[PDB]
Amino acid sequence: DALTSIVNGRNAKRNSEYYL
Amino acid sequence: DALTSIVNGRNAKRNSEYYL
Amino acid sequence: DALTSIVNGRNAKRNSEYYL
Amino acid sequence: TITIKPPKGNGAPVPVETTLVKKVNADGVLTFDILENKYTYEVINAIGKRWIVSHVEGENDKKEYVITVIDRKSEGDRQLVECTAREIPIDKLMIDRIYVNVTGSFTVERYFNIVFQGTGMLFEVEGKVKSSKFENGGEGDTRLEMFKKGLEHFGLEYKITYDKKKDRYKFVLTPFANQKASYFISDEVNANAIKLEEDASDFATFIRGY
Amino acid sequence: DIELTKKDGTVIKLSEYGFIVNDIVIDSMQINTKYQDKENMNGRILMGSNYISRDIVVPCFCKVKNRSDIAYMRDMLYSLTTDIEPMYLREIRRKEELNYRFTQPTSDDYVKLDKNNFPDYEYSRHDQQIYVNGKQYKVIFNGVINPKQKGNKVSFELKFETTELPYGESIGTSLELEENKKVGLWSFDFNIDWHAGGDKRKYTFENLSKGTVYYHGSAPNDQFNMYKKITIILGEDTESFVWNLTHAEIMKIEGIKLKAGDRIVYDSFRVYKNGVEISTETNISQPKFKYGANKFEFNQTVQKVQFDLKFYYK
Amino acid sequence: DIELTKKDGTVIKLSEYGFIVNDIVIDSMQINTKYQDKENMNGRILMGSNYISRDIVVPCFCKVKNRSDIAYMRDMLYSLTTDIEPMYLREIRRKEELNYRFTQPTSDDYVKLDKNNFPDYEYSRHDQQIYVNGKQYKVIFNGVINPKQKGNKVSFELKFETTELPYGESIGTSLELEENKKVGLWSFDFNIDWHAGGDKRKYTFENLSKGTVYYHGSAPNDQFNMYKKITIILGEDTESFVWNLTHAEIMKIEGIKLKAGDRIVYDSFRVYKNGVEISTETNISQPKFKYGANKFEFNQTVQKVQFDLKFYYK
Amino acid sequence: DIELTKKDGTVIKLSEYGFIVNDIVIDSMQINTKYQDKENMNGRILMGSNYISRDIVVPCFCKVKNRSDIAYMRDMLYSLTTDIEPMYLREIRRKEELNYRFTQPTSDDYVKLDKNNFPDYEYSRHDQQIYVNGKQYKVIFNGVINPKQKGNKVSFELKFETTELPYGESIGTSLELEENKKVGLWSFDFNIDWHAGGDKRKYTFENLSKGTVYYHGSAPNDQFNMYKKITIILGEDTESFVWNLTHAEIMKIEGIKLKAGDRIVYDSFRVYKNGVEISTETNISQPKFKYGANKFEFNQTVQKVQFDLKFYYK
Amino acid sequence: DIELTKKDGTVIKLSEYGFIVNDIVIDSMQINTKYQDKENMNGRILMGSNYISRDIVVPCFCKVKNRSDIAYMRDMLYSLTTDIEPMYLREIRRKEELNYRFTQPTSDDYVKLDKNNFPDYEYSRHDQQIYVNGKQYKVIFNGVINPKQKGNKVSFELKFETTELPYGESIGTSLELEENKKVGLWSFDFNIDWHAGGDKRKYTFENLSKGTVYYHGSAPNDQFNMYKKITIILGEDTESFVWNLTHAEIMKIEGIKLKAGDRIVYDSFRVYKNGVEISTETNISQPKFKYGANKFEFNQTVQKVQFDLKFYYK
Amino acid sequence: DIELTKKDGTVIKLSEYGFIVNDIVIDSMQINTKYQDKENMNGRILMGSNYISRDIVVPCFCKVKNRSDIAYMRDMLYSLTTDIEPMYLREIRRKEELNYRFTQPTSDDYVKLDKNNFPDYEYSRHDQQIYVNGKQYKVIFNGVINPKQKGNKVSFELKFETTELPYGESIGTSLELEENKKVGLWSFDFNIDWHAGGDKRKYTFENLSKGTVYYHGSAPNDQFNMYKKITIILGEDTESFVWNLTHAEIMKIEGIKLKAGDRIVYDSFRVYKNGVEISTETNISQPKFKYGANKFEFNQTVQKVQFDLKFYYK
Repeated sequence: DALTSIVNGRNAKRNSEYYL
Repeated sequence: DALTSIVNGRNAKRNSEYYL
Repeated sequence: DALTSIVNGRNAKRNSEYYL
Repeated sequence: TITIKPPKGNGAPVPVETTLVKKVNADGVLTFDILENKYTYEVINAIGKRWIVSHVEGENDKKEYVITVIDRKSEGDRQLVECTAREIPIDKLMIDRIYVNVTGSFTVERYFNIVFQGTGMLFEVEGKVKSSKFENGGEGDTRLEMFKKGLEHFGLEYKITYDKKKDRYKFVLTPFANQKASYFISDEVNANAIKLEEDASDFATFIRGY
Repeated sequence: DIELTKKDGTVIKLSEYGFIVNDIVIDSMQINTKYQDKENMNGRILMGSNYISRDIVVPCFCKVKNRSDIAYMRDMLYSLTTDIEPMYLREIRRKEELNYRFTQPTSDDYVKLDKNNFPDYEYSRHDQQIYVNGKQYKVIFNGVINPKQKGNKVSFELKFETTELPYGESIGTSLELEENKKVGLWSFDFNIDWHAGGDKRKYTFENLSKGTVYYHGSAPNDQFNMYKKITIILGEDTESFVWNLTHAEIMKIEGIKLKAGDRIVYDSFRVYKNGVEISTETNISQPKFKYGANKFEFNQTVQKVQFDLKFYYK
Repeated sequence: DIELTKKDGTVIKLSEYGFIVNDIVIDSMQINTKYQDKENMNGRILMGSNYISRDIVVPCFCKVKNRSDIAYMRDMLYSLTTDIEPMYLREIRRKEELNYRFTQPTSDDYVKLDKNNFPDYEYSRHDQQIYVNGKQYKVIFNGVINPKQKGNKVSFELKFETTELPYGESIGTSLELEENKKVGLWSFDFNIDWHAGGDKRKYTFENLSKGTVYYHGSAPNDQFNMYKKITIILGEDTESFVWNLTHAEIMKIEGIKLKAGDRIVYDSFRVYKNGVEISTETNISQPKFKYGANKFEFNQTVQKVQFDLKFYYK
Repeated sequence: DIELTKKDGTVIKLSEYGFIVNDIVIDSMQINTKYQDKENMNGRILMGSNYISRDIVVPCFCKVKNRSDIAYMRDMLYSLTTDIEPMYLREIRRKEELNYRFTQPTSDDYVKLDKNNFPDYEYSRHDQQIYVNGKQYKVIFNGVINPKQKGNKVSFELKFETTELPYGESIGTSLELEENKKVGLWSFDFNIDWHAGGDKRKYTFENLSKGTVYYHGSAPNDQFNMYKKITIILGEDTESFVWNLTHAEIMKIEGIKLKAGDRIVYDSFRVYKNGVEISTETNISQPKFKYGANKFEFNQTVQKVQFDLKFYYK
Repeated sequence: DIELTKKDGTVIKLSEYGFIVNDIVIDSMQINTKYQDKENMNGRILMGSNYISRDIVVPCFCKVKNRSDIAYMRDMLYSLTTDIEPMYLREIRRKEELNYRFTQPTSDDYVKLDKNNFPDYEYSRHDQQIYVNGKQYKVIFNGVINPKQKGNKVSFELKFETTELPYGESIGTSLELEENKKVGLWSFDFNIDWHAGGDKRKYTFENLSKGTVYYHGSAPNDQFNMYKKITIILGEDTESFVWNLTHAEIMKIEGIKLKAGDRIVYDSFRVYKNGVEISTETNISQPKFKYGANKFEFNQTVQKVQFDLKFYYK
Repeated sequence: DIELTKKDGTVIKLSEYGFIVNDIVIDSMQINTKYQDKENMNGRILMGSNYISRDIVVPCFCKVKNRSDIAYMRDMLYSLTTDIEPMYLREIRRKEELNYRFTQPTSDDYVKLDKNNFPDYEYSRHDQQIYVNGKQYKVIFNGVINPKQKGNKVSFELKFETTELPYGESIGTSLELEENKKVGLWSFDFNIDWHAGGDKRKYTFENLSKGTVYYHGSAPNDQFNMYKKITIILGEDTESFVWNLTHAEIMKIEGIKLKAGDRIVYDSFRVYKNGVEISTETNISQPKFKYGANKFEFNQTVQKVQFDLKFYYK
């Protein structure tokens, strides 16, 4: 319950600069 | 190994009532 | 921060042989 | 324990903990983690993918699978090999494609016979089943996913079996594949944790159709 | 009280190196259980239970003639013992708490002193210590501290630990039991009859469909890591070859054709058809000797069977 | 004070093997609770509560005639006790703290000495120890260390643990209670009437719609792992077959047609329709004997019921 | 009992600074194991086992003439010792527990007193302490507290710890062994023959296909961080250059053409083809000296080999 | 034994407030290491090692005339000490364990008593305590409990802790060393020559390309948080301006044009081109004074350099 | 030594209820720090530091006339003290360790005994205990055990804990300081001048642009939970209204038009424009009284300011 947020947050971080 | 399931389960929960 | 990688790695494992 | 052989010839056993998974129609898959040892050395340093694994469940269940993923980690002065594997009655389907675009009306036996051309495996339907028409063939597609589409149209489920014979795999196509089982369950005796989930977010009472 | 160590390439004993020991204490094997608790049932299922590790402890101290030398001696200890290299430990005891014997104070029959400043109670040849048992242990070291009590006396607390299998590997095969060539390596802990060539000593049979074996080891030799090794001259040609065994599983060799005079080396989970080019696809099943009578039953009267193995203890 | 062990294939007792024991202490059963705390309510819900494990402890020491022999003796202990093999432990006590009796110092009526150097206070046959109770325990070993106090005396601290179910399994069935054939195995801990053939001894009834049962065991036999086993000659033909029971649930057998003379073996969560080819689809419900009166009620006057079971204790 | 410290740019010793020490105790090396337990097998695989850290402990106290000065002295200690800067510790011992010697109470031959108020038992030059061994330790400090017992006496408990490699780095190369120029730095802990120029001292050979080396260090010099450094005048032109070695791996240099008079500096995991411009693509393999005989085998009779290294101990 | 505290806006000392102290003990600095263990190599790499915190401990008790007053006194202590506000602690010692002196029992020369009921051994001016050293500590408080032993005596256990940097910040700059104006704040812990205006006191040079500096602080002033502050009248016009330094890095100022009479204030990691409007883009590198000789080398003979800094200790 | 408790709806004191107490010990406030360690820098940043909780401990015992009554008494204690209901604790001390006074053994002037069998040393009115200080504590209970020493004596160990804010809330407002109506509730722990109506007692000013305030509380009243409450008759009409304050932030009220005779009740983080219908959108900033001089500066000469608050202590 506590855990989903950290992974999704890092995921949204990774959405910055993933694409040429 | 044990961990992927809990996050994916909460994710599928969140798939209920996310959309107008 | 450390955690996103393990779940995503197991996810990519699961992407092998999920489909008929 | 687990007899693995190259795609040409002789076998070699290894002991290793296995994790198998089987669904009704979906692809089965297994996974396991060999480690370097005084034993197993000749194998582990000499596995290439599409090594052919078999003799799971001992001197029975000779369901021959094939490896496709190969991890190799370094632990201490030794090394691990995590790995994955898939059925030959499914991979052997993922081998071959069909380029002639199937199109038009199609009876079930014709369809599931043109797709078993050169594979050697066998199919059969149990009950009478209707026929429909397939709009575009998968010229650039596997035999497997056309098998998927065929099951979606005509044979809503299936079940494979290694018949007694060598290099044969009977596909009993059937709607709602089932066999009776003498065993059973209960919370007290065999069911530790019963998660009953009743999902209804896309559900229906009446419905229209055109 | 010497704590012998046979390493890969040498033999060492501490008291040779000025290293007395206080004692040796050998724990039993840590039984790791695998239980599963049913949710609402007053009882939990045994999934498994299994031996793991036999942690040894040995406190050893040392005296020297001068305070400086302590350092050297200590370093020797480390360089002599702390070896990740799996070693073979052998325990030693004494047969008696020896005292100084009567003498005569007439400017004669004076007392002796060891290289270390101690009184030599070991007057005769038959005084010094003995390999108390004909077994060893595959062993590795764990961390030590060295408190220096006064003078030149310093203590150490070695904490050894089993390496591969938590068992008392018996030194010497079962064929040295057969051929009474090697001497030593057979202690009375093993209840062994003197009738060499008689039953319960022999592991070399001829021209038999079925025969009898006495595995003197209390612990069972089911684990492959143990040096269970069989070799059989098959006696009679055949296309298939089954042999059964009690306290173990059935074994087949089907699908490969053999000949009579051809021999099989049946190593643990492994089959040399003719000594090389292992043909081990047929019924991967390994045999298991538990204790005492382990009766085997072949099917076509092999002209020879003989098998060496190692006895393991718990 | 002997700590009997019945293993799968043998019987052992320590004091036969030169192994005195100081005592035996048996913990109760570790109650694992399952509570749930409501968020803002001064009280927490009981989801469940459940017995788990009955950890036994037994410290045993041993004396020998010489220091070397210690090693042998110790190894024997390990080889004799440390068994993952689920064993059946039986406790033993004495009836009295025995002393040496009066004698005469007239170069006669001298005292005896055991195989171990101790004074035999057990002069008469009726001196030695007894199986204090007619029950056992399914037991496995956990790690031991062996401190050697002086001389030939060395202590050990066995830590045993329950295997499957944390209960005092009563040895012998309830039919040996019925037929007074086997002797022993019935201690006064079980409040058992002498009126063999009378009520509260009988588990073999005939031609009855309803009857009475006295389960002498304090602990309840609801768990299937216990050897509760019923067998009934149904007496009268029928298409369905219900039987009810108190301190338990209702049981049906519907959907299968039976006959009168046909017999049902009703094992725990399992139904042999005629001894084989189990037809166990019908109302999977297992019966539960709690303690004392367990009244059953059939529906068509079975010509025979009889059922053996095992008494379990807490 | 002085605890010498060579820092990057200076040399210090405590007892010079009014800092007596009670003792020095040097732990062994913390063996970190890497085991893996198979799921249902009574034994666990060794993935690895590895030395980590050699934690030193040194309690030192100090006396001064007045209570204030304590503060200064303490600060000096910290400023003198607590250095993240990797230092080289050298241990010191005494050769004897020295006493005051006989004198004469005739208003003459009175006793001396040190700068600190203590009795100078060190009458002669040959009384004071010694570098007990020709080795050092790469060391860093960990936290200390300073309990002040009465008066001007205060204690401290230094807890040092190894920096890079848990080993007893021997000071001085192996060429100082070759050329007997530097004096000191060679203790009898190293079993070194006096035959300078003889075998087992020489690491400077000429015109040989194969030769012999005695690595006096008990610990093995496989780790690159150690100062193993070879340099060879190749003797004969070639296109490829292989050299083998025992207690180590094979080494090749293929794909680059060389010449005879050209020299190779073979540093740890590194190859200067001609002293600069490292050509280290060819068969990255580093050599390993274990102990005693380390026989090498070249292939074309190098006109010179010589190699300095450092001896490491456990 | 007073534990002076200089807070932002005031000065306090405990014994002024009726608060005797038993002692002060100052831990060293907690070295946090940063090691990395290579997987199969007997040695672990040092990524880093770093000072963290200098935890002080001070147990102080207090006596009062009546039991009630305890409360007040305790509250005063808390209100006086427990301050998250980073304070500057200064330690105090005595020079002697003072006793009562000889007197005369002739109804005269009676003894004195402090405000607290104790005997005033401090007869003369030169009896009371002293700032034992010319340094301070940036400090914060951690939790205390107050056990009340009997009567009016109650103890407390203060646990102070360093705030920013685990070092013994020296009070007063290096210019107060230059100009001998402020008195105090210079203890002999710092080995300082008396030759004011001589070398190793001066941090004010003129007309030099290169010069010499003696940083008396054992700990290195590389950290910017320390008050290292330079100011230079550049002497000669230029377009670029480099200056080098030992025990530190090179520094450039390129890309901005300067003039001779213009002055640079070179603060830690910061550059005022002319006192304001910081032009700090050019070669962000901060200088580092380690200890003793810190030789600098300019490039065009600055007409003035002078720099104040603070000495830090470990 | 009575441990007064004012609950929401009542007042209680233990010694009234036969409950003597041994003592009261009040911990300081648990400072929770919030540090952040930079990766490779010898020093860690202070993100914050903050008081949390002031855990009180009070061991109290009780004697009764008979063993049964213990139970009743104990229950009373629980029912009297263990209250999640946030209570207000007040500490009590004695002014003297009272003894029995001189009497006369002439069949007269006999001694008294309390309701409990103890000797009444409290002969006069001025003997019994006192509210040692004019403050309280918002407090809740934590778990107790009740060891029964012999007889009718049983001990208890109350562990109280602060509820909202770890501070010594002063009872009574600052207006009771202004109007000397209520008596009590003003202890000398607060350094309060007698000059009622003079400076540093008055919180009721008139016709001033700027004025002075002495907050006698050592702890700062920045937290809103404290009862800081201001009310001002604004004196002069305006459209905007700023007032500044030291040891706090600036405050504005812009965007709403006011009038002179209209009054503002300025509660903590809250603004009643005219006593109701809070208009608190304008510059949400709360004022903070630290200690001593807290000078305020209005901007248009309010005709009245007055503000009550509560003093808090650490």
